[PDB]
Amino acid sequence: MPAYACQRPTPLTHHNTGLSEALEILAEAAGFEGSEGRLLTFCRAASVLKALPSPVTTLSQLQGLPHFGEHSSRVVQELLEHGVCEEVERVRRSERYQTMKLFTQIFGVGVKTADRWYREGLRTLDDLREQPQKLTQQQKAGLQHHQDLSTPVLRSDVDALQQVVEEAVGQALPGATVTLTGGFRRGKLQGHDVDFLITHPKEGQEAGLLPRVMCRLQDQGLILYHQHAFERSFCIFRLPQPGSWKAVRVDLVVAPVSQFPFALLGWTGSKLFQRELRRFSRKEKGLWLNSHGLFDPEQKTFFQAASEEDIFRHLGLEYLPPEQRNA
DNA sequence: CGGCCTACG
DNA sequence: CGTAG
DNA sequence: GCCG
Ligand SMILES: [Mg+2]
Ligand SMILES: [Mg+2]
Ligand code: NA
Repeated sequence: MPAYACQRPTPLTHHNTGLSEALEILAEAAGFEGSEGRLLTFCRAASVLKALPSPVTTLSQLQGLPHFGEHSSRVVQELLEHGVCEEVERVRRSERYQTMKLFTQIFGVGVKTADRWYREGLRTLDDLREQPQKLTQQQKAGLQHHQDLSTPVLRSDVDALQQVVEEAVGQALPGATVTLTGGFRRGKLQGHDVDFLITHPKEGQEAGLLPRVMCRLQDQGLILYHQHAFERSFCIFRLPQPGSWKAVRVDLVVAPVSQFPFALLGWTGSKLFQRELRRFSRKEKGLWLNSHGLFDPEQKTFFQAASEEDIFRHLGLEYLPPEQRNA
């Protein structure tokens, strides 16, 4: 078992679902308390279990696995012995965890805002609605649409959304392309948001594209909310349903074709996979990775990539297709 | 012990 | 501060 | 919380 998630395939479904989930509760809880280090360790330990070829049945099978120390091993031990881990259940039950989870789910509310509200005594969505002067316009939209946004989107819905985006993009810039990214590109059959990456084969033609796309989608009556030069747009779209519609979170991202492989890689995730990949790049290879490029700080040069395959090769990693990036 | 991804709106 | 993966 |  290699130490970094980007060094091993991680499929979407696996053989340690219950164990990985429990560890992820503790990771999430650590994030709500601002302990990013503990969040990372619990996420990494959970991800290691996702990468295993069969179920963990005995505590000895954790020996030599990276990211399993005293704490994570105890959680697994308790689950193997009793079917439940008391620490995990205490977190699940807790008013702090439940409220921080509820508040951070809201589009426009992060951990810092949620925590402040929690400290002020606020506990429910209706608590927030009663004091609307305290809310940003983004948070107001997040709160209005919370119920719809809490329901996952199906792949058939995504395909319908992609067609409407493609029509707008085609008018905004003929020849521009739209690529589905995020969890759906990793093979997810449903998910809580839809991500699209837009480019054009002629370098430079994409400049100024996103406002033109947004204006056109707005004119079509499809945009329930958006933030407004820019290159990422975090939207709430109107998605058709039988006899009605629902609100769906859609992200639109533009990249020049020279950067497309990097943007595709970054936006395809998973979140942990990409953090791990960037950590690997810098710490093991001395190269700096982001969604625009890969920089050698010694030679002061950027690696030209024509594909995700190029990027894995330049980092000395075996290629993983998107459906094995579910770290 | 230091480090934990790296951006844009 | 929020957002993204 | 764990790695190196
Ligand atoms: Mg997504
Ligand atoms: Mg998204
Ligand atoms: Na949020």
